[PDB]
Amino acid sequence: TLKYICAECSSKLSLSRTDAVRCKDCGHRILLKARTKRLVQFEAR
Amino acid sequence: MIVPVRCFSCGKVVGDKWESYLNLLQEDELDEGTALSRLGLKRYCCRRMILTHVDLIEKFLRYNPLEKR
Amino acid sequence: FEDESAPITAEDSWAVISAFFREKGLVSQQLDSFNQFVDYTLQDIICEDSTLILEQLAQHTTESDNISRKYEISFGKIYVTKPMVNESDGVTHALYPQEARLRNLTYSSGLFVDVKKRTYEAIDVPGRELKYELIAEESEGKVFIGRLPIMLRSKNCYLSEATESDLYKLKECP
Ligand SMILES: [Zn+2]
Ligand SMILES: [Zn+2]
Repeated sequence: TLKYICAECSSKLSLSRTDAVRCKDCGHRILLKARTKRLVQFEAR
Repeated sequence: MIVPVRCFSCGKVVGDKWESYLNLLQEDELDEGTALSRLGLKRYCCRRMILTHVDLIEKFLRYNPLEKR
Repeated sequence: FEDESAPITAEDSWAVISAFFREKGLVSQQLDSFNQFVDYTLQDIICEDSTLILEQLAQHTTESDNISRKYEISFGKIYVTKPMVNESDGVTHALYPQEARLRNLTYSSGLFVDVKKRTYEAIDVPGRELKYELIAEESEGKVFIGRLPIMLRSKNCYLSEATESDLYKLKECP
């Protein structure tokens, strides 16, 4: 499903809607959504 | 943050003279003026670019990465 | 120089100023005031007054039940803990400032006090003075009376004793 990263483990966690928002390695409750896969375009100017 | 690539005023490339500057200040025990003159920065526009730079990137690098692979 | 008692120039005043700012800092008044409040003022506020006496007179219509009660409650020492957070599931864990900032919590520590539940009685003999003696219910046992917000870097904060590396580890700017 959609991926997230723990705030203090950098561990990748795929979670669904029914899942409780926690880290499965340390129990931390702050999660950061993963980087998008679609390309990003920047003007070097 | 990190050393600017080019001098704002004239455009001389000064981004490759930072580590050499730190080495001259550390290894050779040169003062700032002689070190700047040794790197070829003769206009004071470039001398203020290198002389007044504050390298904040190190402080940022002290924190642990958010996404570690 | 060589003379220990040589007079100082105007440049050494900056050494003295550097010493002052090394010891004190720039926000020393805030932390000093809060440390004084937590260390001494809370105890004074708790101990001063805070002795609820309730003298329940006999109100005896008949002489068979002529006994007067007196229930009183006082407060002893106060205990202030380190900042901790109560969770939805009831699990309490230590709370750090760069968690309360993100999760919109309050960086506060619980307060506990030693209640002292005393009481007296008196054999209500009319005319004779109402002598109030002990009924052996000299009871009392900390109770959670609230939470005090803690300022950062104060003596009761997780960052008071933190070093530079520890501050970097806890995602705190030195
Ligand atoms: Zn974790
Ligand atoms: Zn220039």
